[PDB]
Amino acid sequence: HMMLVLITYDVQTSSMGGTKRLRKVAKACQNYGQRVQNSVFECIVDSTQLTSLKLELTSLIDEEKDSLRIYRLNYKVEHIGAKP
Amino acid sequence: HMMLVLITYDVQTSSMGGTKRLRKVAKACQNYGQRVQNSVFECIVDSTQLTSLKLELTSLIDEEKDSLRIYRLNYKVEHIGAKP
Repeated sequence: HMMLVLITYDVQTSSMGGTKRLRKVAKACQNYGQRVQNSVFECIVDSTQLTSLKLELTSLIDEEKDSLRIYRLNYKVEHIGAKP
Repeated sequence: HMMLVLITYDVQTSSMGGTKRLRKVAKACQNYGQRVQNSVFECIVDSTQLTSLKLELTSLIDEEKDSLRIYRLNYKVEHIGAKP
């Protein structure tokens, strides 16, 4: 019952506050997984971990300016361009 | 044989060139699907369309500065925060 979960975080980093929110979101997601691009994370989590992480993420983002999408994927992925 | 495909584009928009590359990538992906966040796209494509789109995307990005990931998902997704 472990799941691959993809988290995509849309935040304006032109501001120092949006910069800090990304750093906080990255730190939260990296407890459960990997930062694969600047604001994209791949976490392998069970249901309890996903509930905990979603709750934490909800407290970290600006729900009026940012958005976060969570994709639930026993799971193909291609990478083109620079390695991060 | 239609597939849901998620495309995540990592580009520095602080520069006008990176700004333009995002606009070009968005226009390419929007021929096959939807811009769901600033640099995230959901496209429903067959194999031929995916080959064409991947080839086009390869010509549009800066392969030394940007990165693009392509996730192949008969396919759950949650959205938190602002609606784009």
